[PDB]
Amino acid sequence: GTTGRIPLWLVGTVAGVAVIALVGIFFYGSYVGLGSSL
Amino acid sequence: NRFGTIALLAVPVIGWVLFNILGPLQNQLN
Amino acid sequence: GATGERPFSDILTSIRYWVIHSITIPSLFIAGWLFVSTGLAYDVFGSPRPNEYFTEDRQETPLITDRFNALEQVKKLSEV
Amino acid sequence: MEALVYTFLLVGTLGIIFFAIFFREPPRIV
Amino acid sequence: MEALVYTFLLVGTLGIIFFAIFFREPPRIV
Amino acid sequence: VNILGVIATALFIIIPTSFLLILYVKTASQ
Amino acid sequence: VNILGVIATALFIIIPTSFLLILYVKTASQ
Amino acid sequence: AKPNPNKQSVELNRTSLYWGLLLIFVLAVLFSSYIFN
Amino acid sequence: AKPNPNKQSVELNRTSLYWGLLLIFVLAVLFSSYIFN
Amino acid sequence: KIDISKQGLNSIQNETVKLNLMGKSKTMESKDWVDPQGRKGKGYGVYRFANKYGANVDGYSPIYTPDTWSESGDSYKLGTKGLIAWAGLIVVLLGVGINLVISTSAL
Amino acid sequence: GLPWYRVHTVVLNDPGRLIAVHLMHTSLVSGWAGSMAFYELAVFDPSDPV
Amino acid sequence: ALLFFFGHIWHGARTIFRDVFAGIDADLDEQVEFGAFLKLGDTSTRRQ
Amino acid sequence: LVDDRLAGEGTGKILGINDPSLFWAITIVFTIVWGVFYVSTREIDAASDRENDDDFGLTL
Amino acid sequence: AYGDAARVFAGNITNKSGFIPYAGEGFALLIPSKWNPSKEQDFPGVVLRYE
Amino acid sequence: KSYTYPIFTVRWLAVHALAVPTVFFLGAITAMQFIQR
Amino acid sequence: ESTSLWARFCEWVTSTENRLYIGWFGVLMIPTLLTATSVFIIAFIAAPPVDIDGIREPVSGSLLYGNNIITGAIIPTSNAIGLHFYPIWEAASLDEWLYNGGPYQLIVCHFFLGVCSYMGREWELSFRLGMRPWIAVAYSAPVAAATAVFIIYPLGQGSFSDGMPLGISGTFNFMIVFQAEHNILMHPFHMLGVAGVFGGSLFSAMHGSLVTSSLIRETTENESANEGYKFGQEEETYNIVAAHGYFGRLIFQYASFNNSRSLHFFLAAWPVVGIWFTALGISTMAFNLNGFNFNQSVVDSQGRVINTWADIINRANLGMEVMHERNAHNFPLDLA
Amino acid sequence: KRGWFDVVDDWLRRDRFVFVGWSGLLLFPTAYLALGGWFTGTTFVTSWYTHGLASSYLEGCNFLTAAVSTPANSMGHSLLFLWGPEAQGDFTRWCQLGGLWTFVALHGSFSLIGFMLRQFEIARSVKIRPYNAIAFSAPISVFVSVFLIYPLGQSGWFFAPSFGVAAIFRFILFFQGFHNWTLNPFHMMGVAGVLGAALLCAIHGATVENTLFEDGDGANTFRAFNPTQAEETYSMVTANRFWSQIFGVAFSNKRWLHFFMLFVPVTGLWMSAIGVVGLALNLRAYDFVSQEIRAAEDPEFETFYTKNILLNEGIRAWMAAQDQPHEKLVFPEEVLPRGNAL
Amino acid sequence: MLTLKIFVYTVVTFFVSLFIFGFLSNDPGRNPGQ
Ligand code: CLA
Ligand code: CLA
Ligand code: CLA
Ligand SMILES: CCCCCCCCCCCCCCCCCC(=O)OC[C@H](CO[C@@H]1O[C@H](CO)[C@H](O)[C@H](O)[C@H]1O)OC(=O)CCCCCCCCCCCCCCCCC
Ligand SMILES: CCCCCCCCCCCCCCCC(=O)OC[C@H](COP(=O)(O)OC[C@@H](O)CO)OC(=O)CCCCCCCCCCCCCCC
Ligand SMILES: CCCCCCCCCCCCCCCCCC(=O)OC[C@H](COP(=O)(O)O)OC(=O)CCCCCCCCCCCCCCCCC
Ligand SMILES: CCCCCCCCCCCCCCCCCC(=O)OC[C@H](COP(=O)(O)O)OC(=O)CCCCCCCCCCCCCCCCC
Ligand SMILES: CC1=C(/C=C/C(C)=C/C=C/C(C)=C/C=C/C=C(C)/C=C/C=C(C)/C=C/C2=C(C)CCCC2(C)C)C(C)(C)CCC1
Ligand SMILES: CC1=C(/C=C/C(C)=C/C=C/C(C)=C/C=C/C=C(C)/C=C/C=C(C)/C=C/C2=C(C)CCCC2(C)C)C(C)(C)CCC1
Ligand SMILES: CC1=C(/C=C/C(C)=C/C=C/C(C)=C/C=C/C=C(C)/C=C/C=C(C)/C=C/C2=C(C)CCCC2(C)C)C(C)(C)CCC1
Ligand code: OEX
Ligand SMILES: [Fe+2]
Repeated sequence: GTTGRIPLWLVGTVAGVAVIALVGIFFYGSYVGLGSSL
Repeated sequence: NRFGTIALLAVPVIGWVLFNILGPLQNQLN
Repeated sequence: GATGERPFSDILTSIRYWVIHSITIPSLFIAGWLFVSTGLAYDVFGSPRPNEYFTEDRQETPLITDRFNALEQVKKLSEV
Repeated sequence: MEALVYTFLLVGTLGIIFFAIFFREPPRIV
Repeated sequence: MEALVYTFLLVGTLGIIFFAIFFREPPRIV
Repeated sequence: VNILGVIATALFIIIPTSFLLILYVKTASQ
Repeated sequence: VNILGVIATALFIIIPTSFLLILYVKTASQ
Repeated sequence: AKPNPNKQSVELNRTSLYWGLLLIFVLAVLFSSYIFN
Repeated sequence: AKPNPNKQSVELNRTSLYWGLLLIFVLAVLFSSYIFN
Repeated sequence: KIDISKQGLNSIQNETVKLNLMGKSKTMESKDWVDPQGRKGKGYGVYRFANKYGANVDGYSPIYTPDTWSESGDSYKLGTKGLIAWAGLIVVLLGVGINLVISTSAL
Repeated sequence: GLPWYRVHTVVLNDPGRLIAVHLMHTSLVSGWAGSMAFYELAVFDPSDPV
Repeated sequence: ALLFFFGHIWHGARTIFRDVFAGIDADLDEQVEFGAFLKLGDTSTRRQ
Repeated sequence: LVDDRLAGEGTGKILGINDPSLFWAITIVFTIVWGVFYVSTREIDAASDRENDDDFGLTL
Repeated sequence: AYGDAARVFAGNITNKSGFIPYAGEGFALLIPSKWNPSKEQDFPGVVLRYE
Repeated sequence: KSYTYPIFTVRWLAVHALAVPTVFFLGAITAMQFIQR
Repeated sequence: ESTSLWARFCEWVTSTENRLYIGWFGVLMIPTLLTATSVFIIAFIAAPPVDIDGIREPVSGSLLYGNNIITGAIIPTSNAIGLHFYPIWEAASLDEWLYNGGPYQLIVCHFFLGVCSYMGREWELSFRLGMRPWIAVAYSAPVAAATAVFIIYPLGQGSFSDGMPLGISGTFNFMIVFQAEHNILMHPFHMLGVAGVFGGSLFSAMHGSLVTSSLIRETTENESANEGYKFGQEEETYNIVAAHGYFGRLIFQYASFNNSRSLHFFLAAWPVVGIWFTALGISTMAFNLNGFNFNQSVVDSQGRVINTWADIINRANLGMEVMHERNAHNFPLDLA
Repeated sequence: KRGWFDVVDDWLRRDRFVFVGWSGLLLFPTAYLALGGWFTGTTFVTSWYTHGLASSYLEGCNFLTAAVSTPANSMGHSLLFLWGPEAQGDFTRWCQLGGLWTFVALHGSFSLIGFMLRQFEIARSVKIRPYNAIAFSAPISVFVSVFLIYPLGQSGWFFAPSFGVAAIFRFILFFQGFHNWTLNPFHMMGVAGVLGAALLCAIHGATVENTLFEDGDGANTFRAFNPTQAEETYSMVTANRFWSQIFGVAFSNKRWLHFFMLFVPVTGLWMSAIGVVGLALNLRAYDFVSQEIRAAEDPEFETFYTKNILLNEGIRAWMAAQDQPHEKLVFPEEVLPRGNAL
Repeated sequence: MLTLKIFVYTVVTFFVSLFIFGFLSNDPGRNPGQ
């Protein structure tokens, strides 16, 4: 039906961006909210 | 009801996976 | 060589794989978010909400002293 | 404390005597 | 009394090191 | 300071040293 | 009683004994 | 009766002698300091 | 340079070992009794 | 001992990448080859004992063999209708998820 | 030759000498028991058991 | 007790692995090839 | 004062020289070593079987 | 169970004055929130102590 | 040649038993960041 | 044939036939190391008490003054001196020199120069033998660690008295006071260093066991396999393929190392980077950039404090902080 | 293969991406349960009722301060089953009482047993020697002595390490303050073993990588190797000469080299384990009696050992109140040891 | 004390000059390469 595959470098780039965004969210949540000392 | 909401969320995922994979799964079983 | 399974490079670059897994992973993420936000996490594992650390009865830290009446003691300490 | 040393010395000498008697190099006629 | 023992132990260790360095069994290529 | 440490240290130094020396001299002679 | 007699007795017993044992084990191996 | 057929000869080379002497003397250092108290 | 031509090998038999051990232990008996005081 | 043609590296479009994966390089076997810093080659190539042992470590245990890839998987069987159904489902699920996240929170 | 940590393997396939070495070990253990009992008897003070 | 646990482990390993106490066989490459036999170490199941 | 000392620490002297004797020692030793090296640097170069032209040295 | 939802996406802090009011037997005062009750009675007539 | 592979294997279960709870817990932890004390 | 005096001296110094290589870095290394060794031994055996805190409270560290090996040390220089250069000729007498802590500074300076020259000489012999010159780069990690604990920390704290003593109990005291003042256990660089040493031990044991498990049979059962290996032999003595197969069935195929060169590079790289980062952490903490401070971080709705393991660690730090120097403080803040 | 055992062994010991084996039945369930218990305890379960702290992400803790906490000291050495006479089948109250710690520890020990068994089985299937399985005895002994034997000789599980980062740091600081663990010769041997193992790893990697052979024309030397080759890839003679002229001694036996590499850390860890076993009964090498007597008689005698003693005293006095809530220690501010102005 | 300073200065400058003028004496040419 739909011939073709997805580039492995594209997959890696998207996965890396996702994990970096997750870590950034974790740090932001460390700076505000629960366990933020204020 | 709180767990029922999560189960109802999970039902269409199982439905979609079964819809997309039933053929090759049956082929592998035989 | 190969032990008789589909190569990971072949699977990860498949339209079928990314069509199936464009639903499952976000579904699990939303399920975890709803588990936390609906208050289920507090109730299932018995963790104190920020307003339930100290009650009007006792204003100090809890202390369990009896080994065989530990269930009743922790039931009394957790009373809101 | 010294009695232990005296007894150890005497026992060691007696053990040396026993070993010399019963574990000697046997003479051999050429 | 114990200072003599400490110094003797250290000197003996250093002498062992010196002998190990300068009186080693020489490697030989087969 | 325990004055019984001198004899313990001397024995621990000497007995294994003598055992190793016996073995090495026998091997070198062989 | 001189408590320094124990170490002297131990050394006098052990060192010549170890020397003799080294020599005899080497000879018996040879 | 006949000589024992399980006869073996031990051996120890100079490297092993040096290692054993070093081990003995280092252990002596440490535990003599701890035993003299 | 060339190997030393004055190489000799020491020896000691069981009789000599027994005599040496006996001498050492008898001297130890006598002079230990005298040194302990 | 090792046959390079049987290592499953024949289905790669890029010739340079293909040569890299087998641990081979035609340029380096030339006696006049000079690397970036300016050192002449001795004719060994990538591996000195390439003829004795068949191939290199790269040609011995590859980790990217398109030949062994499944014949299926490069084309979606469900076609365009399956993709349209997937798009509808993902839009619906995203809307439901954002609605549930907003509702269960404190606005 | 045998390394210093393999010396006692000569009696692995010798039942008689295995019995001999086990007997020697038993003799040493019994001797330790007797000597320790005598040494403790020589220094014990039974004057006050309270 | 701890030292004798180590002793038990050592002696069990020595008695089970007795034939390779001096070293492994000279040619041991066909049996340790990934995906050469269906069963690990069995030469009668050569497939996949 | 009770005793005497050099009294030079924490001052900021050039190479720590408070007396000309230190300067003389440094200069004499350096000059001796330099002269010994200077006599032999011609012979040392000739061991490479090459002349010290503009292309001399370890080059890549 | 309790059924209380977590305060997700809440923009208000319950207490931010740094003080906790106290109502005693004939007196009242604002106790700092970072302090804890104590069981020490150093002076005669101690009826309250926080550290 | 044609290569056909099974979909569900032991490796499938091994991967998923560690992947599914990981994503669930990551979602829960992400939700945890926006709770106000 | 060499003729000049300097040519002959250079040929002897750069000779590869010496029992121990001298080189041009060894020319600097040998006298400095010998000086430091002599002073260290003499001070460790018979040195008088040293006033370390500058409060006229001498501390004994010598064997002749009632100490054992575990307790003996070389007391750092006096706090009154600070970072000032204190050579032996700047003292009125040797009695005054030994009272203020001169031998520590002497040994520290000579040891620093000696270890730098040792790394240089490692490179030099690598060059002379026809090798690749990075064993010296490996040594830079312990060199940096020693420099950080002996030079950089006193440099940033303003005194050699805050330096690490040349002893065992002194080392433990240094560690405890460092924890009380900088919270080193919470520093990511110290965590990386701990990971480095733990992983180094893990991988050393793993490699040794895997190599020892794949030895090819060349002996009998009455002799060791070390006798099965012959020095200078050309053939490999163990089965890399067998070891890789075992490890790849232990975890999974693509986790083991099929390349011996790559495996040995990984072995070299892990602990070196770990120690580099831990030394950088010590040097950074010298300039008062401490570890994570999660004290009173968890707070409930009404504002009260909920304690944590970090708070228990803080209580321990407070315990070991008010006692690290009893009489050396007149003011509430330890700003140094 | 016709019998039940034969067919089960055929399936279990199959060539697969993940090897299961007969030991998998013991390893995989217990290891999975231990990992899941740790993750669940660090994410959701608290420590308010058993320790008085917060040890979860739900309560506002990061990766460093989150842990699975030990039970209260009142529970003694109870195994704290889900069905035991304390939790009595209540899951939430079992989690609140600290039963997840014993769950994780008891499943982790059996997972370690299963992992050594798996090492043995895989070694026997490939027909090699079980030295890797022998090497795991040191980590297993460390885990057994630290997490089981030490708490079993104390008041209860309360004094065991808690599965977390800051919890382990508190455990280390407690061991320093109360036991003087740094002054233990067995711990000194353990430290020497660990540091020597790191030294050996780094030096062997560097020496092998810097004595390679020219088997290619490229500057990237990783591609000049083949695992099935016969000749060694580096110059043992050159390495031996370099280290003989630099250090004084050097290896001339590859087998001895690698056995020493295996031998050092295992011995270090075993010695530390023996030390902790001894410390379980408060048999601590805490003080030198001669030094204490001399310092008591002479108010001028001071060494670093006395300063360490004072530091330990301060640590104990200032940590006791909060680290041990069961003792109910109320300390007036004027009895805590303190220095001048600090 | 000044005599000790002079002696130490002489020794240090001797060794440092040896180091400098030895590394200046065609050091890169002392290698086994062809
Ligand atoms: C720490 C791990 C450990 C390891 C890796 C080994 C390894 C080995 N053992 Mg040893 N052993 C151990 C501990 C261990 N043992 C313990 C604790 C004992 C009890 C004293 C023994 C007693 C023992 C005997 C009697 C024998 C061996 C032998 C062997 C060899 C293979 C046979 C074997 O697999 O037995 C199986 C070993 C097991 C530990 C696996 C069983 C798992 C148990 C049953 C878990 C069940 C869980 C439990 C019931 C749950 C509830 C408990 C709760 C209430 C606390 C091999 C050297 C055999 C041999 O060949 O020697 C030459 C043999 O004769 N072992
Ligand atoms: C794979 C092996 C395995 C092993 C060895 C263990 C081991 C352990 N578990 Mg875990 N567990 C496992 C898998 C395993 N678990 C699984 C799959 C689950 C499901 C999620 C759990 C869930 C779990 C829970 C909920 C708990 C444990 C706990 C424990 C302990 C149980 C104590 C006990 O009394 O056992 C039972 C005793 C035995 C000796 C059983 C052996 C009896 C033999 C087989 C005789 C059979 C005879 C019988 C009369 C007839 C039955 C046959 C018939 C019915 C068909 C022990 C350390 C406890 C814990 O850690 O507390 C802190 C606990 O609370 N486990
Ligand atoms: C139950 C008794 C026991 C017995 C009969 C054996 C028997 C044997 N062992 Mg095993 N072993 C045991 C327990 C036992 N072991 C324990 C507890 C451990 C762990 C520490 C080991 C670890 C072990 C190793 C690592 C090795 C053996 C080997 C051997 C063989 C030769 C031993 C040798 O020649 O030593 C000769 C010993 C010496 C010359 C001097 C050793 C002196 C030690 C270090 C201390 C002095 C001991 C003291 C006087 C008495 C101990 C008190 C007592 C409470 C233990 C022999 C079959 C060897 C092998 O497998 O051969 C193929 C070998 O390599 N064993
Ligand atoms: C600059 C030329 C370099 C040429 C090549 C040199 C190669 C290396 C040779 C060996 C070097 C190390 C050993 C040196 C020992 C003798 C020096 C000594 O101990 O002096 C110690 C003496 C101490 O002098 C003290 O002075 C006191 C009063 O101030 C008192 O008088 C004391 O009695 C007296 O001892 O200090 C000096 O001599 C000062 C040296 C100043 C050097 C300035 C160099 C400027 C140019 C280089 C700039 C960069 C330098 C590096 C910076 C970054 C470093 C990370
Ligand atoms: C100018 C030089 C500058 C640096 C000088 C360095 C000096 C130190 C050298 C020590 C050599 C001792 C080796 C003994 C044993 C010996 O003879 O080694 C020699 C040994 C020989 O190996 P082979 O391959 O020949 O062995 C063959 C097998 O059959 C052996 O059974 O090589 C090694 O094991 C290297 C590891 C040495 C590790 C030593 C580390 C330091 C020891 C601790 C020092 C304590 C000091 C206490 C002071 C109070
Ligand atoms: C009071 C305290 C008691 C406990 C402490 C005891 C301390 C001493 C420990 C050693 C005891 C004797 C060890 C003998 C070792 C050789 C084994 C042997 O004889 O094999 C027979 C051996 C059998 O082997 P075969 O020849 O291969 O059949 O017979 C021989 O002829 C072998 C050659 C050696 C013979 C003995 C040489 C002299 C040994 C030392 C004599 C003195 C020993 C100490 C006496 C006093 C003890 C308190
Ligand atoms: C505190 C100090 C107090 C005074 C000294 C107390 C006693 C200290 C030990 C005295 C004996 C020293 C070794 C005697 C034999 C040396 C043989 C030799 O080198 O060449 C002859 C020997 C003659 O054979 P040839 O060259 O073939 O003719 O030469 C060798 O190379 C023989 C092979 C063995 C080499 C030495 C083996 C290990 C010896 C002990 C090492 C540890 C010593 C610890 C003490 C050091 C000093 C403090
Ligand atoms: C693939 C891959 C990967 C990756 C990942 C990632 C995650 C990435 C990312 C990436 C990225 C993410 C990138 C980016 C970039 C960017 C850029 C480069 C930018 C720039 C910009 C600019 C330059 C700007 C400018 C301006 C200004 C200044 C003003 C105004 C205007 C403007 C804005 C224009 C990994 C590691 C996984 C693995 C391997 C493979
Ligand atoms: C001939 C005879 C006789 C006699 C006999 C006798 C007199 C015997 C004796 C015997 C003895 C008298 C023996 C003894 C033995 C002993 C021993 C065998 C010991 C051992 C010990 C040990 C082994 C120790 C160890 C150690 C140390 C050193 C320290 C700490 C740790 C430990 C504990 C490990 C009679 C007439 C009766 C009859 C007839 C015959
Ligand atoms: C308790 C219990 C149980 C069990 C359970 C389970 C089994 C669970 C599991 C669970 C799980 C299985 C979980 C998991 C989780 C995970 C996570 C949470 C993760 C995270 C991660 C992260 C955060 C990452 C990070 C990173 C990045 C991003 C970068 C690089 C580095 C790293 C990788 C670190 C049962 C019911 C049976 C019974 C009762 C009790
Ligand atoms: O000196 Mn040695 O440790 Ca440096 O911080 Mn301030 O000063 Mn004293 O206190 Mn903390
Ligand atoms: Fe290696």
